[PDB]
Amino acid sequence: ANPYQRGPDPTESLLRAARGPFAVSEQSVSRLSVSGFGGGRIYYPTTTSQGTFGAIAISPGFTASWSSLAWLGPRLASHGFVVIGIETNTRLDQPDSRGRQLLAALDYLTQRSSVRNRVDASRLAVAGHSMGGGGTLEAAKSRTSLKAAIPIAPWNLDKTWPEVRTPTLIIGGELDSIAPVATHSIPFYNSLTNAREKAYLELNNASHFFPQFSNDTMAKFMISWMKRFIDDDTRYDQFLCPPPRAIGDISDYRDTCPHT
Repeated sequence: ANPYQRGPDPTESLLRAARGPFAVSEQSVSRLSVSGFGGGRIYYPTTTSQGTFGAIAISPGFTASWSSLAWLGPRLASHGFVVIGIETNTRLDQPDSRGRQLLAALDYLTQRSSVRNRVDASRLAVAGHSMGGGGTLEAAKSRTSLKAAIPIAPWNLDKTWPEVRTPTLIIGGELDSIAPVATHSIPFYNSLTNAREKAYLELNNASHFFPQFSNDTMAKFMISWMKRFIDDDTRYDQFLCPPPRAIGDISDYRDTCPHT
């Protein structure tokens, strides 16, 4: 009934496994071959029989390469998404620049890439770590048609985001000293007054570098948010609403349930 629904009815175990239910193919994008971002890598479900998929562009942080987040490529793509993980024009690009580069990557993916026919160009998303998470907010501010945004330990000197309409999940690290949640993540979250839905997931005792290593709780919520909002897949609301208890590896969760 939902034309964008993909994959089996979900469970906690399905979300916590190293791969979701789709085999993944990959394609390198050389820096020599694109303008407006530094190239990167595309990850996509090999099969086309279940339809096209939504897509997400993902940015690393200041000083970092895509390899700092590369485990996300196959893991997210294997749940039924096309992922373009970017290298930035230089390692020292600022958040606003990273936002423009995320949009340039989505435009390349849908307009020119050799996997464009696999992507539903109407169902796009952004995510990123640190300044890449700041850039995730910038991209959502510039492109209100984006269906999901996931800033991860985001860093940005711009603290307010009233233009953002996209459903936004901010994932923070409780003990982050580089982008402290009290001055980055939480102010961003409170400022998302026009986001259609939003959530804040705070990982107990986590440092700034929690995303550089496979993290099942992080992946569970990122995948659920992507499913719910990129695919309109209401089956994944079970993991989001009511909100999870702040226990174990979750030190805080803030929500806008119900997701109408």
